[PDB]
Amino acid sequence: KTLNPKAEVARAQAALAVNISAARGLQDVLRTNLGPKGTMKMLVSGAGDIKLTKDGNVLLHEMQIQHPTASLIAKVATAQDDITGDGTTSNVLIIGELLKQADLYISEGLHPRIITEGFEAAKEKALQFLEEVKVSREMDRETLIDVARTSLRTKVHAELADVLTEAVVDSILAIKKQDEPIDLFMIEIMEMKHKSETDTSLIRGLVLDHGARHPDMKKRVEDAYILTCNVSLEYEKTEVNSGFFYKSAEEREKLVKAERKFIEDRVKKIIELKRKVCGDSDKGFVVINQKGIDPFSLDALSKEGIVALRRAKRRNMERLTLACGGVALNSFDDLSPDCLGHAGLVYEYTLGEEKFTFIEKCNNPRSVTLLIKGPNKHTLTQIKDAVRDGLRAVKNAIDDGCVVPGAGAVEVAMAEALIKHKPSVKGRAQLGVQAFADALLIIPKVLAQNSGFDLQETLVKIQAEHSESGQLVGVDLNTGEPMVAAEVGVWDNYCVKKQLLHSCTVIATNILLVDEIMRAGMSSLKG
Amino acid sequence: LDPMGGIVMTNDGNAILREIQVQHPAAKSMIEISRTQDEEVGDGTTSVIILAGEMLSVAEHFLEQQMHPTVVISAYRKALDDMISTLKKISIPVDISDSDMMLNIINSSITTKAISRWSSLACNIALDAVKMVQFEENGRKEIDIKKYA
Amino acid sequence: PVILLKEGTDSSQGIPQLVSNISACQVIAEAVRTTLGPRGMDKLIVDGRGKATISNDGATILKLLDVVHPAAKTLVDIAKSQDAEVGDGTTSVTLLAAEFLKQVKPYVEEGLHPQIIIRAFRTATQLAVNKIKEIAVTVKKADKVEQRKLLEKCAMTALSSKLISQQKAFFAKMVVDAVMMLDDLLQLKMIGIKKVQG
Amino acid sequence: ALHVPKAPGFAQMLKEGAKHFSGLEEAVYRNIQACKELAQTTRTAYGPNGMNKMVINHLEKLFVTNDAATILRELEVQHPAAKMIVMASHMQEQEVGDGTNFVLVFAGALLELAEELLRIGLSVSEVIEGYEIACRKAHEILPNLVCCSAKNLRDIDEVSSLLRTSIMSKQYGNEVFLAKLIAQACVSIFPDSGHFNVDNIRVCKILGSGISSSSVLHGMVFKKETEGDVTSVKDAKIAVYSCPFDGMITETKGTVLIKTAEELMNFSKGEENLMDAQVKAIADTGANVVVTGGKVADMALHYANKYNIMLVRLNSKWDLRRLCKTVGATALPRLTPPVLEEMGHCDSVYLSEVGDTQVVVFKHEKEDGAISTIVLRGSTDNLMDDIERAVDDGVNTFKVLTRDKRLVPGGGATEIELAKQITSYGETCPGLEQYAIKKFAEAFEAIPRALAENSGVKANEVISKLYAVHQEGNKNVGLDIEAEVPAVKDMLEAGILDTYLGKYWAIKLATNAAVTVLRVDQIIMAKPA
Amino acid sequence: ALHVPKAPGFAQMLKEGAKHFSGLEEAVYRNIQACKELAQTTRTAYGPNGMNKMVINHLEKLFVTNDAATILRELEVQHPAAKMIVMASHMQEQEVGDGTNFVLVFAGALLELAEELLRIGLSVSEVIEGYEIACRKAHEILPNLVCCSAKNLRDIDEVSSLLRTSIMSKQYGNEVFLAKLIAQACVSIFPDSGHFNVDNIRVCKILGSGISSSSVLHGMVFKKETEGDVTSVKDAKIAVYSCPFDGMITETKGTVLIKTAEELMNFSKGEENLMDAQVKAIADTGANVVVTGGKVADMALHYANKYNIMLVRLNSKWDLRRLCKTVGATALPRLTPPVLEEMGHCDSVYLSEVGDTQVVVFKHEKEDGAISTIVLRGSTDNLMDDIERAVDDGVNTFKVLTRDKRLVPGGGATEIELAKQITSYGETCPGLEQYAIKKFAEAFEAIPRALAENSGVKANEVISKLYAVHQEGNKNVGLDIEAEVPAVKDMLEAGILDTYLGKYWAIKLATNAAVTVLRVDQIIMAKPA
Ligand SMILES: Nc1ncnc2c1ncn2[C@@H]1O[C@H](COP(=O)(O)OP(=O)(O)O)[C@@H](O)[C@H]1O
Ligand SMILES: Nc1ncnc2c1ncn2[C@@H]1O[C@H](COP(=O)(O)OP(=O)(O)O)[C@@H](O)[C@H]1O
Ligand SMILES: Nc1ncnc2c1ncn2[C@@H]1O[C@H](COP(=O)(O)OP(=O)(O)O)[C@@H](O)[C@H]1O
Ligand SMILES: [Mg+2]
Ligand SMILES: [Mg+2]
Ligand SMILES: [Mg+2]
Ligand SMILES: [Mg+2]
Ligand SMILES: [Mg+2]
Repeated sequence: KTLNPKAEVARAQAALAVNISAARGLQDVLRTNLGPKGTMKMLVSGAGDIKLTKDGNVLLHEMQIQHPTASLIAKVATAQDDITGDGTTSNVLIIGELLKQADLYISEGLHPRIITEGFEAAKEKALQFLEEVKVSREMDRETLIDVARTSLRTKVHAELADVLTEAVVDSILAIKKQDEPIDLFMIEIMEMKHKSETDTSLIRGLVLDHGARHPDMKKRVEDAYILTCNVSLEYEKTEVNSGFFYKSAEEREKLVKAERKFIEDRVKKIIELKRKVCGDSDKGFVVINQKGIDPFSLDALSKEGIVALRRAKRRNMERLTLACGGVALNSFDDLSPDCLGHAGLVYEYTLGEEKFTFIEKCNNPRSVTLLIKGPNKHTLTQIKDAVRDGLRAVKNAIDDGCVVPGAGAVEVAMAEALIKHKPSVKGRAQLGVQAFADALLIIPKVLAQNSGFDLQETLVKIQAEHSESGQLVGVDLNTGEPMVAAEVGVWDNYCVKKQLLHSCTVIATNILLVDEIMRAGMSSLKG
Repeated sequence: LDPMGGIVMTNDGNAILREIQVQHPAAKSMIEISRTQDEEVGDGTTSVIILAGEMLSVAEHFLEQQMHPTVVISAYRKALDDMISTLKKISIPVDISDSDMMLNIINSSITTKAISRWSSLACNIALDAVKMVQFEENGRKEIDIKKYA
Repeated sequence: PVILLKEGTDSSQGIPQLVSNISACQVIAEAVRTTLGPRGMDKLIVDGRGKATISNDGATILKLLDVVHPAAKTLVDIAKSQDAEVGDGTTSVTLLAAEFLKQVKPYVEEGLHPQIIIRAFRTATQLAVNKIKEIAVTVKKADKVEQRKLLEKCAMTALSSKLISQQKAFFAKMVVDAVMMLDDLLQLKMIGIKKVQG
Repeated sequence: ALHVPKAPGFAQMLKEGAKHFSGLEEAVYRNIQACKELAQTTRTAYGPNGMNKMVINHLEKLFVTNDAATILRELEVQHPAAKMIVMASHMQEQEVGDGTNFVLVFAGALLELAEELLRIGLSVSEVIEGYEIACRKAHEILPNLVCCSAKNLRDIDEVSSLLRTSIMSKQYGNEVFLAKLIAQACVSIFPDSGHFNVDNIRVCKILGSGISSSSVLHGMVFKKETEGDVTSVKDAKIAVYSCPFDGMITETKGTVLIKTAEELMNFSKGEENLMDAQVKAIADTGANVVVTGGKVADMALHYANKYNIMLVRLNSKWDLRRLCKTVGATALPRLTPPVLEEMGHCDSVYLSEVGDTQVVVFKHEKEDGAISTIVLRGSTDNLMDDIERAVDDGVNTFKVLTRDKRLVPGGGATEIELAKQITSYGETCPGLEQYAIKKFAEAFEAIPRALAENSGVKANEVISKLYAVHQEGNKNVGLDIEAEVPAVKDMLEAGILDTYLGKYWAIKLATNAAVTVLRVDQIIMAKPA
Repeated sequence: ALHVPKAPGFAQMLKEGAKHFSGLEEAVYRNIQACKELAQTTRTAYGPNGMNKMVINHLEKLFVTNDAATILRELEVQHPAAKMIVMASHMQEQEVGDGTNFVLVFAGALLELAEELLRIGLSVSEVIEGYEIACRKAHEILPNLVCCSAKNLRDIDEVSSLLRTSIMSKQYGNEVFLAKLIAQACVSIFPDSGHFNVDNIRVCKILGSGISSSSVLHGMVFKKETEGDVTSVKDAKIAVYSCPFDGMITETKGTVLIKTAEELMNFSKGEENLMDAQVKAIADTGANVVVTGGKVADMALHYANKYNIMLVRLNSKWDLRRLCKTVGATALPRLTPPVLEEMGHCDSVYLSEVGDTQVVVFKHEKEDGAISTIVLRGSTDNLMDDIERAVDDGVNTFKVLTRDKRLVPGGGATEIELAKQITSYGETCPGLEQYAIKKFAEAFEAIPRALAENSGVKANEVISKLYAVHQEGNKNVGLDIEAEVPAVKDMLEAGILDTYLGKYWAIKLATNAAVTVLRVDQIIMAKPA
């Protein structure tokens, strides 16, 4: 204040109160999205774009809040989202509950170091319990189906959820190999604004966003070959600056006829290769080019019955090679017939102004394409986000050799273990262990509040049913009665929960140790 | 909070002082000497500032007693020489072939930061980095640059 | 934080403040420097209403100057005191003070104690007063016309560097007869001064 | 005075320019009221008795039409629910093209009923479930109401009797001639094996007399003129050339290099000789008219006029492809004369002038052909635009009927029968969805009420009479328009038919919009930019 | 960038314009720094060798004084930490009248020596307890260092020798004449049985020659004139009348009623006759001068001048009572002849002028009398004000000496002896109060250090020599002044004596102000009006 009069600095109590208020606000705001019985939010940008999503990360990024703690929470949520998959709202909920439980004991007159030590001990105990309670499975087709259904149940209704689950399972089984990790960047997500959303199916092949350009071309071929290349077929100029010099009109015409001979050689080579491969009027030939094609080459290809596609993406070079089985060559050196692909049905579709290209009927494809349909843009975005979340959950369940039951029995078991473990710890860490155990029980409280039942009575009944038994008694969302979680079909993940707990502990340790938010920067008010 | 729009959350003495805009020349000189100390050895950025502040605070008792600053500077230099002599005399050697001693030294040096619970691996990481950074080329020159790690 | 004194308070040290005071007092001496000897002139002061004030006496010039300096107001005070006491040498005291200040300026800038300078000034003033009282040269018994001659000579001497210097021998007898007929308590309010145009 | 502070949390971190609506009073009720106010605007313009609307946009343009799609597109509404309704209407128009105001009225009535359904105490999940059940039931009993079907699709006296019901709803009075013209234009361009294209209908606006002077054309027309001096040719062969009618040059920057007095004198002579040889070789193949798409030259035009060759220049890209597909010829990327396959199959090419507008008419003597052009006449631009929109709507209705030949009675009998069936079926459903089903059944009465209000008679008496007629034993009996008294009339005898697939898609989209709007309870917006 | 909010609790409801300093750094340290900055201002003007100060307030005045009380009064401080010291100095000046700069220096030294204790770890409670214990010890040892008492109080050769030390500290150089004048004025007004009043000394400022031309007057003076022509009066019989010298009328509004011409002709005659009779009856008692206190009349003045009666008019509501108490007369509210016991016997009442200013001198030939008046001569108003302040300080010192005839050795030996005794007593004090005792003992060294800094010698060497002299055996040895070499000199043989009760009260008030400042924790202010 004495050195910089235009600087705002806060002490320890003020900064702690501000952080606690921000955490409580972020917890109360993102609390109606936990569980499938939650509410749907509507976000409108500055340009007038309606977005109907249910993810916690998108809702936190599109909420218009300027705060350092809120920015850190948003960054942590984005990191969790793009590292694991599903676990954004629960992260903020547990962080806020832990901060509230810590402030409840700090305001009475305690030290943050003992609270941090107790939180670390409780996190270690919970990690040990989760590592000793996880059950091993073989992950068959029914397990992945149930996992995808449980992951997609909190997005749409029942029919769309099951359709997306089946589509994701089929795509994963199609892109499944015998070894090596599951490589992504293979399932193309194409959105079409026609028909309804109930007509979502999986296409065993690749769906392009552009079709042919020449009107005198074939539209439906029963049997054709796939040629993947990226050579240039346009009038390319030399690197060094050159110039033509003629004398009369005959020399000019000769130079014009001779300057278009480089692409003519490639056209003749392609024609000869097609005539050697096919021969009669029984098979077709599709040319997939990444660059543009001159109109002369297009007409020359259409004169023989060749459907060529120009201007393609770089990601389609690997998907076509993995699906059909061709060779993505760059030059026309060793043009062998074995470097081609096999097709089954090459037909296009017109949707007003845009054009599509569907490649179906394949032998053994390895990169499928999910077709998404929606009447609106927000619905398409929500379906795409749900499909991405389901794919991430399936990948996380496949990469791990264990399964964790959902509902809230794991949190109750962790709280019981922490309650049974606090008397074994010395010092003042018992209060921290109790706070960590009470903060972990916020998932069933929110799950029971959004359904329409009580909270304290439900928690008491769950604890009474779990203490007298030895099974994972979950929390039901239909009648409120305590039921089994690892018996109906509710599942979750292990690494995702571990990363969530680690991030929560790191955030709690970073917040409980910061008590000075000094701002001594340049205002930049010159001119 | 930097004027760019980020968040600077750390505990080092130089990372916090470099994000504070001041106008007094004394504060600028303090920031400069702190940055030079951080760029020289790397550690000990707050102790030097605290010692300089204490030495300048205990110097105002003599300035109000019609004392000339030349004698004060002479006494300061004579005390600095004696402190350097004492520090060189109380020097205790140590062997560089013992890995446990180096690990304990690194752990005692990093016991203040937030890695007090993970120094069991950071110490070995730093030891391996130091062992791999040291390289001997041609001649009797043994450089230890930090642009390769 | 909260300030100590009022925001807008001017402060100074010692040596620079004294130097500035001496430099400001040296300028006041230049205003009453030409009006002194018989060959000297007078000044003309104009107020904010448009009235000319022509006066050869330094007291009126210092009063019509309206000085706002805190150190330059000491000359006006001693000038008014001298005018109220005897009413004669109003500029000589200012010239002597300015000369003393200019003489002690190097002694002050060199590094001398002000108490020693004050003691030296007091001793010199006492010695000068004693010497003047010693060489006063007064009489005890004179003639009747000798007193009138001395009064006329004093009047002609006092009216030498004035505007009526060409007629100093005519007003001497007039003021002598006016003062001689002023009872015994010397009532200055009993003398009427009339001004008729023409 | 005491100033109340803000809530320490989301209220303080809400930032300026942003809003928040957490309660149902400032969100769901607000959206319902906004949708009701939006539907009340286009409610008077629904049936054939609906008036027009003069909408002026920001570009200082006039839009005096009757279709609700253009009106909704020319409103610029800054409301989320209204924007979703407009998007649903646009999707319905793109899918079918004949059901926007009906969907708007249905959604408005459904939201107005859901308002009181939530006010009395019912929740949103039960209401959504009941609405979905009622929609599924209506879609199940929908195919069980088909009473007519299209026999032939190439008959002039049969197609004109189907689209007349849809045309009369837009143009009341003069609709028989328009229906006959649309039927003739669709028959003249109808090929075989189905597959009807929508881009094979051209509209030409020529200012002249009225609607009685309109006529169809079995070809194409262009608003250009003849470059050469050739007037009209009888048996001419069209030779399309995509390249400009000029001498080809190099794509790379290059200049000529002449020498002494030999090349400087022979260059122009050789160029003229080559141009003359090319012009002679072009006309020696039997061609009479050359249609280009680029810039022409003076020497080439003179050489073409010397050998009597008609030159037609146009710059529209798609027009060249349309003219090629109409005559059967293709395009050429180089100045190459055709032999026998790339010739022209025209009939008569002449240049006329009607209404102080010189146009080139490409009349074809064949009754079939490829594409056609409907020359429209009128005195105002708004009337011409309305006639063009009505023709487009009729073409869309014909395409829908070709896609599905299932006809259902229109007017106001199908909706009443569906509502009665839903009310009779909903009485045997327990739980809390029975109220939602009964409300969904009551939402179908917003169409007969609006029709009776637009006709100029009472609505309750008409609804009661229709219900009594349906309960007596009749099904194909709806309301009357020409009758000044509130009575009923048979729909099968008059000839009131509508598309079944279009109405099904409209009901599906309306239900989707309803269940999408009735699912958001809080809106989070920011500041406009 | 990112902006931080406020504390949701007390900072939000703090209201703009106000301030809050709850921490010890932004409150206690700030007050300590403010007190140190205040003490560093009036530190060079403490001893006799200190310079003066010219302060100008907002009234465009001139105040060139030397006492710290006038400087603190003409400063307008906007800080409570310095306002407390200003109030303490004002209270000390009102109580004693010679201990403001000493109190300020003591408080500043105590705060400076307690700041380091609070920084190293000594709390406020232990520091306050140690300071109170040290103050009690100093107050207990203080009566043990007297060894000097005043004999007679009416001797002119003894009173001037005691106040010379206090006069020299304020007016260095010309002090013997001022001391003699103050002693003569106190002797001429000294009554019996004690009871010395401070309002019995009147100061008169007359712009004349130098300082040596001043003298004392046994009586009173007034800067007025004579209403009548009577000037030189030998045996004057003063008859003071509190009522105005005019015809008395009625308090209630009442007019005169006349009808016939006899009353109109005789009213003025009877009024003049009654006025002449009253004037003759007043002067028949032997009064030579009438001093009124209101408005005079023309007829009354003429009748008084006819019978040779001097008239003195003055209005001040205090000078009349002072003259009545001096001449020993009572005021009469009516125009009645006084009695013999209500007459004012004087000695010589004349009207003269000194320094071009007419004044009425009431000189009395009696050695005793009542009150006196000191006439000041000078050429500057600031010098006259300084002389008047020095005379007032000398009168206050004489009053203090009359109240308590106990003397203590001045200069700087008493403080050194007290500090040595406190250090010797605090050595056997266990606990944590020994540090506070040693710090309180170190605060007594601020007076000799300031004296050496004002004189122009080394303070450390002077302090060391004084400590060595005190440890040798001598106790009444201070610091020499008339020597450029830092040496020592005896205070009892020279005559540097100051009051004891005044110093005791000063130390008590300084300790009270110190503990009051130390007791302040947090600071809560508002907004200026
Ligand atoms: N069908 C279900 N039965 C029981 N519990 C469920 C069901 N669906 C979701 N949950 C619970 O709701 C919680 C929130 O899940 P969700 O919002 O989909 O992702 P996240 O766990 O990242 O918030 C999960 O912890 C899960 O245990
Ligand atoms: N000739 C007619 N007889 C009876 N009803 C008609 C007739 N023409 C149109 N209608 C009714 O008017 C309503 C409005 O139809 P229209 O304006 O063509 O499309 P939209 O239903 O999208 O407004 C239709 O539901 C139809 O039942
Ligand atoms: N002749 C002298 N020699 C040495 N010190 C003196 C002499 N006269 C006065 N002092 C010092 O001056 C101090 C008082 O000065 P002054 O400011 O006039 O009164 P106050 O006691 O109110 O501060 C005393 O403490 C005394 O020690
Ligand atoms: Mg989820
Ligand atoms: Mg360190
Ligand atoms: Mg003169
Ligand atoms: Mg319609
Ligand atoms: Mg004093």
